[PDB]
This record gives sequence, structure tokens and C-alpha cells, in this order.
Amino acid sequence: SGSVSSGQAHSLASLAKTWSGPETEDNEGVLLTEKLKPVDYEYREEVHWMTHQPRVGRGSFGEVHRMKDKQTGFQCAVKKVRLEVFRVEELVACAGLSSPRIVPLYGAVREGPWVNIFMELLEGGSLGQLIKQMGCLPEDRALYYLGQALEGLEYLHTRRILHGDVKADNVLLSSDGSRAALCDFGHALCLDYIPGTETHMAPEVVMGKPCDAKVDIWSSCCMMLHMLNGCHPWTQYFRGPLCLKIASEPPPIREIPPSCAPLTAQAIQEGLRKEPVHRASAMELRRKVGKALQEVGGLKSPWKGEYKEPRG
Ligand SMILES: N#Cc1cccc(-c2csc(Nc3cc(F)ccc3O)n2)c1
Repeated sequence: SGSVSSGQAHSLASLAKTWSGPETEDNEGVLLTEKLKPVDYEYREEVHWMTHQPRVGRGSFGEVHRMKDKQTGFQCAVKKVRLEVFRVEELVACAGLSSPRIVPLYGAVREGPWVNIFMELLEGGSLGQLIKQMGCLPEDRALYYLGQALEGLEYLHTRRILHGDVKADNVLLSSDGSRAALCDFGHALCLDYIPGTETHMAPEVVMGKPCDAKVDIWSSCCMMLHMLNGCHPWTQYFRGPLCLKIASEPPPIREIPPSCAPLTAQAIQEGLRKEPVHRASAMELRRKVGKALQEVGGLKSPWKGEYKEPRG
């Protein structure tokens, strides 16, 4: 027996809130696309759907896999999360939102102490995977992707939603590399913040100050440094715990490659102001990034091909 239904995002959000003892096989959830089909109110791994192939990635609180609905044959992505680490915000924050810059959820189904979150599969892979493959990305492609991420952030921030862990591993690419989109709202907050990836955390985060949407802007510029250098900020200069260094050192603008053009360096600096009051908004930074991209001649580099040496 189970209570898995087909429905809309608001219904899934209401159920998710009830997910927040002895481990059960309780099966409940809401599927948001007709391509994933409950069978007699159940939807269970190995019975109605299955994972296959190597891991597709790591996500917040759980691993991400390719999966297939056994009946429909539909392929999508799934993140499996233990119930005790599941954050409800992942299934509430984007309920009723739709943007080309946000990867759509396909639903979520609990099975005992596991929550399975379903999402559109993007064959282009993550931006993190691209950086690893290519060593690092040229300035024009980096600006192009940062701009699209910022477009997604504008959409969220106007709705008082913090993404909470903006980084290359959480930005997915279309099959031809032309479109980037934010995914993974495990650290999201509808404006207590649960910090994301240490290297990308803003000073106000490590200082335990009230966090707002500016946290995502600092993260996005750490992601920009990652694209450009091929490594996360701080890591090549510092050793152990980074929290005190983030709070105390100058913002990591020394990691901007000397080859970057003036508007590029300026944009990164504005997104990395230590005091969030002085830090650019998504709206502001997106405009600056667009001008920076125009000033280097627009997007010209092919999305793959030439390995570029990262900073050693
Ligand atoms: N498709 C795809 C793909 C490729 C590489 C990484 C990721 C990725 C990174 S975080 C991530 N989270 C996530 C994936 C889901 F399927 C459902 C909820 C999620 O939060 N996925 C997805």
C-alpha cells in the first residue's frame, strides 16, 4: 500500500512539510509530470523505477543518479536523501516558480527513511564537471555562464528566495553548452541559514550575521573564480579551516587572473565586497557582467575542445 499521487507543486510542498523512530516502508509523494507514473498509488525503487549507470553527481545531503521509469521508459535525474537530513525547503522554495534558468523538479517520493527527489536530466552535465574536463574556462565563456546564473538569481531574489549554495557543481548545462540553469535547493531559504560549501561562503555567513540574498552573489563570484582558475578560491593560498580566513582576510580578488579585462575584474570585485550592504545585487551584477562580456568581444570560445591550464 502507498499514497503516491499525480499532482502539482503546491500539493507536493504541503506533503513535504509533513516529512520535516523504527524505519518503515511508507510510500507517499507527488509526481509532477505524466512521464513518471504511480502504479496503484505506489512508486518504489526497483519495482516501478530504477537507477542505472555511474553516479551522475553529488548533491546536497545525498547522491544524484540517472533513473528510468520502468513503465514509461522516461529518463530523468534523482537525488536520494535520508529523511533525517532532508530539508523541506528543497520542495517548498520553488513551488510555483518556472524559469529557463532553474532546472525543473519532476516530483518527490518518500519510501521509508528515504526521500527521492526527481528532476529533469540535463545531458550537458554540470559546470563543475566542465571545469574538471577543460582545466578551466576562457573569460568569455565564464562571463556567459555567470550571467545566466545571475539571471536565475534575479528570478529567485525578487521572490525573496536565497538559493544558498551557488557553485559550479550545482549549475547544469544543456546538451550543446548554450544554456545554464541553477539546480539543488537543499540549502535554500525563504526570506536559519544552513551554510553551503565552505570555499564559497560569504563573510556574513562565517560571522553568523543575518544572511540575505547577497550571500548568493558572493557565492556566484567564488564560482566565477573557480571557472577562471580551475580551483575554488582560498584553497591555493590557505591550509586548514577556511572560516576564520574568509572573515578576516581581504576578499579573494587577488585570485582574479591578471589576464581578465577591466570590466571583468571590476564585476568580480563588486560581487565580492565583504560587507553585503556594499555588494552588488543580482540585477546590478548581471548588467555589469553583460557589459563585460561585450567588452571582450562577446561569446566566441567553443564550449569544449581546448584544455586550458589551471592555476597550479
Ligand atoms: N542531470 C543532471 C545532473 C548532472 C550533474 C549534477 C547534478 C546535480 C548537482 S546537485 C543536484 N541536485 C539534485 C538532483 C536531483 F535529481 C534532484 C534534486 C537535487 O537537488 N544535481 C545533476
